[PDB]
Amino acid sequence: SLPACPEESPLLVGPMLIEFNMPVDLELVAKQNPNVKMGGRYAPRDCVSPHKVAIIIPFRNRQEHLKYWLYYLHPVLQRQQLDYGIYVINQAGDTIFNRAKLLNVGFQEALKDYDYTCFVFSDVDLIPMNDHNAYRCFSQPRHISVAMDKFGFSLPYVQYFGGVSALSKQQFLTINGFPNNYWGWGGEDDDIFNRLVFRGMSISRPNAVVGTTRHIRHSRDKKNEPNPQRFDRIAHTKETMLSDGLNSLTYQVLDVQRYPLYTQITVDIGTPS
Ligand SMILES: CC(=O)N[C@H]1[C@H](O[C@H]2[C@H](O)[C@H](O)[C@@H](O[C@@H]3[C@H](O)[C@H](O)O[C@H](CO)[C@H]3O)O[C@@H]2CO)O[C@H](CO)[C@@H](O)[C@@H]1O
Ligand SMILES: NCCCCCCOP(=O)(O)OP(=O)(O)OC[C@H]1O[C@@H](n2ccc(=O)[nH]c2=O)[C@H](O)[C@@H]1O
Ligand SMILES: [Mn+2]
Repeated sequence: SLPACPEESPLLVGPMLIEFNMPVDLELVAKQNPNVKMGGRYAPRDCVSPHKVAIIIPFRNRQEHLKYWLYYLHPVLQRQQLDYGIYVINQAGDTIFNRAKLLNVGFQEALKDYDYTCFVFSDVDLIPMNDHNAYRCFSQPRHISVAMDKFGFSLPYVQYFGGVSALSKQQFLTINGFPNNYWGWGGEDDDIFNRLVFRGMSISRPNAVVGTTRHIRHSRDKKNEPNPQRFDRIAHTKETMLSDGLNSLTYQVLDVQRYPLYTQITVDIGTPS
């Protein structure tokens, strides 16, 4: 009986003030967001959203950043009238980090909860400054964090696709998901850009003002050192994407926690093979 939500949300306020100098209390955030259900799930009560979005955050030892992320994003996602869920994919252990593999885990596991048809992949330390920057999918892969303060409010290079992006379920499946072998920092986002291009797609982006994004300044994490093989790997994406991705993925979930503001999947994704 509920009608469809309007194509563009009438609730948006646009430019917002973002700051990271204050403490955040998630119990309070939960109180400020009474309509967000257990596990960090929300859908509008007055209309049906065509956007069924699973937001996937690759993660390890970034609780402080995550608190700010939840504090700022939950209000924004609800104003965008999305039927969404938050998933923090926590890498078990203390061996070399694997951002893209965790993102694949997020895609596969979120699908076990609900019929999501859109996936937003977001680093934990990126906060949008304008709610007109849609956290949902488009006819083409969508690059969301286009004008980050750390890059001088512009793209670092025109083919940059890192930070925050959204791929529909079909777009993601079409590229066999993300690569599983980019251990350590760098290149996996360039590999993903290549995958999309090699499958006939092009990147969709909001304008630079609407796409303004803040990065929470932080120091280098241990166990995610720049991958020396990254330059060689992105040069062979066309060939490697055929057999490295969703169709070559295995992992072992160790724990699933449903917190009020998000679902945390702690997973063992192993080490290089
Ligand atoms: C493959 C890779 O590392 N991609 C990351 C991307 O890398 C940029 C880098 O930020 C900068 O734009 C430039 O850096 C040169 C590169 O490291 C080369 O090998 O050595 C010279 C020595 O002077 C560097 O200046 O080009 C890289 C390749 O496009 O940066 C983005 C944003 O941080 C990462 O998301 C991406 O993974
Ligand atoms: N001068 C200090 C510059 C710090 C350089 C470190 C590289 O920074 P960035 O390119 O922002 O990458 P990053 O934030 O370390 O990694 C991207 C994303 O991986 C996740 N991530 C990475 C490493 C880690 O230990 N834990 C974690 O959760 C997190 O969602 C993060 O936002
Ligand atoms: Mn960062």
